[PDB]
Amino acid sequence: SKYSQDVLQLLYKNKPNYISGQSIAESLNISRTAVKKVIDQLKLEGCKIDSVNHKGHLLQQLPDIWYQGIIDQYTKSSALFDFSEVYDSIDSTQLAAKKSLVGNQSSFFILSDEQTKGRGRFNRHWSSSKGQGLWMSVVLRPNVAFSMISKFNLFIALGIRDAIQHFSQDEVKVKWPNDIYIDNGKVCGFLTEMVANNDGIEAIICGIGINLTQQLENFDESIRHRATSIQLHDKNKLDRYQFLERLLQEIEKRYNQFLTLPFSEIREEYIAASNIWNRTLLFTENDKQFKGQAIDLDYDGYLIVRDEAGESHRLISADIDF
Amino acid sequence: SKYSQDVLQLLYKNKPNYISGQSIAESLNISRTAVKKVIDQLKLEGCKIDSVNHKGHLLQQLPDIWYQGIIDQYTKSSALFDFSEVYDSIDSTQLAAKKSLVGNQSSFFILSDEQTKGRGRFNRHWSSSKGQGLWMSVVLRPNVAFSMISKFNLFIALGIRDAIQHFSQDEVKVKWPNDIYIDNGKVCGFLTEMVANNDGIEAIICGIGINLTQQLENFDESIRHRATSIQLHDKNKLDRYQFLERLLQEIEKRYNQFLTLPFSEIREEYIAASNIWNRTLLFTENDKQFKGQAIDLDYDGYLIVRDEAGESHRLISADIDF
Ligand SMILES: CC1(C)O[C@@H]2[C@H](O1)[C@@H](Cn1cc(CCCCC[C@@H]3SC[C@@H]4NC(=O)N[C@@H]43)nn1)O[C@H]2n1cnc2c(N)ncnc21
Ligand SMILES: CC1(C)O[C@@H]2[C@H](O1)[C@@H](Cn1cc(CCCCC[C@@H]3SC[C@@H]4NC(=O)N[C@@H]43)nn1)O[C@H]2n1cnc2c(N)ncnc21
Repeated sequence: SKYSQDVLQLLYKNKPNYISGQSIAESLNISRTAVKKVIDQLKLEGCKIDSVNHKGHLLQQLPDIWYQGIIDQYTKSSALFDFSEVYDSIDSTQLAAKKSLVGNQSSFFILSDEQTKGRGRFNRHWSSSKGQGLWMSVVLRPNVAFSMISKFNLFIALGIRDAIQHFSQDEVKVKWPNDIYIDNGKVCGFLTEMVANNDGIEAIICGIGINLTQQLENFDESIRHRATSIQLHDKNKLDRYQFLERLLQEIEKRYNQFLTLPFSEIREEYIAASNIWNRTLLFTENDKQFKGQAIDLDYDGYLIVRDEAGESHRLISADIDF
Repeated sequence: SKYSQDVLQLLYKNKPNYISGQSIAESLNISRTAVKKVIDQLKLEGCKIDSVNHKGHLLQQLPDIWYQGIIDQYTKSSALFDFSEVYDSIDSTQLAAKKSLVGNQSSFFILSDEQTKGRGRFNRHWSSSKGQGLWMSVVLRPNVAFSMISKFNLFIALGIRDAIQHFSQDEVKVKWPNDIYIDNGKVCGFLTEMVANNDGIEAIICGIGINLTQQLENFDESIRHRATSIQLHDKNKLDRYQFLERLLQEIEKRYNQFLTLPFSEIREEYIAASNIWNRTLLFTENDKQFKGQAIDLDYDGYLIVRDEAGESHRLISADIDF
């Protein structure tokens, strides 16, 4: 109902204590019996709320659905982010962010449980299953020249990798410049875009898709052999909210480093986290394709590639298959 | 009415011949007497339409108002532009374009007779009086790296300058990298922004404001001594549509050169059109300000400045006062 979110928010705010129907009823100035029905509704949706006579209700576990009410709590207590928008289903969080950023200087993120028209790089299809991953776009407002986009994209990589890492028992790796892998599985794709002019960046929009809970069974058959979810490498249930909390924390951390450090400072780390070394890489550039090795990431984020013909290239970007 | 535009369009399409009320009435399948009223309306709005018994109506001269109906004709017959949007008044054509470009690959422009929140560079106020200038934003779709924005901005300068030139008896000059002057008067401001990522440009949005018909009397008093309209340097009435036609033609011309030439090819021309030479220039950069001379524009669009302290700078952009 009109108050589902408000109740949820109250439940979350009051953890680890119980609050009474009465008490919520007074908060929202609605009837006790309306609260009982809104709670029955949340339980039905898959909220695990323990209800005890006299004591009240304790939110124990949220389902794999994003609730604005709860996310409102993450923006309230955050320094970086002014607000968020949360959807059950949308064409793409990236389109939404590009639209919402116009005309303001807010920093915000957009979450949606599903995307019907999720796109990655080169307008390639990104699979966004209802309930199974974090499909998000982050808009930030770094006061910097437009050529700093590349640098943004390297720092953020490590933010995302650290967040996924905390939750997988297996080894998590960055595939420069835009993917996160767990062994052979792509567990995350991200894409950093900007609105900018000669004088600087108007906004960074970083779209980030991370598979949380798919079983291989759930991945379209063409991608199954190279995809993975965070769940498939975690012994415990993966809690999307718990993960979202770590992710925002690392995004913020790397954003501050982005703002205050040159790339050289994280280069080694980025290196030791990358999974593109000692192996043949396939490169696409328009029509052409060629094989190559990654020799090094220079102090400026460019990949140094020695191609199959023996020639060296220094690239700011590429699409690499393995 | 519902059909104002349709009638206007028909009037325009049929020039230099007359068409009858009857004939329009059949085109739109509406009544003759409705046509007579829609025509009376257009006349009232300031359309100069000659009406002769038996013969019909001839559109002779449009007022200083943009009509979608007529602009629809400019996009129909154009190779570059998929559509346009036309408004009487809007916050900013630039905000509108940034919003309309999301989710498609259309090329289009937006015209509005007035802007209530017109912005230039650094979010500085741009004065957009109803009826007095061309306030436009152009969205194009060049398939190129994001660093090519600067180059875009130089080519387009010359497009705009050539279009204004054709109409002023006086000498029209580019003030690198974003202004067009007639002697001491800023006659146009433009601003080239982009949506882009590491892989390239998603869209160029070029906002372009050109003063057409202000008398000095009409300019807010702070800018009066350094502003000007195209009218104030044209012996003939300045026809906004006639000008819009030249402007689109030159935008297209320079866009094709942008796509196919390096900067070196237009450099000399850009040079001989620039008005920043042999004079002291004031530069702002964040907090700092300093004086300097423009020595040269290198083959890559960067300004070579020797500052007042004798030091050389190579800049991709700057804000210069005189
Ligand atoms: C043949 C292969 C290897 O299989 C596909 C495809 O090639 C490749 C195409 N591509 C371009 C990019 C760049 C990163 C995109 C970020 C998406 C986020 S979601 C929130 C935000 N909203 C939005 O619209 N976009 C962002 N990544 N992938 O990915 C694989 N692929 C597609 N879906 C998935 C998936 N769910 N999991 C793993 N791999 C996938
Ligand atoms: C003190 C001084 C010198 O007086 C002001 C101010 O400093 C300076 C501030 N600025 C930043 C930029 C960059 C170019 C802007 C392009 C506008 C187009 S309109 C269609 C599109 N929609 C949109 O929102 N923007 C674009 N130019 N000027 O301009 C002067 N100024 C303001 N208005 C005018 C004017 N009408 N005519 C001449 N000078 C003006």
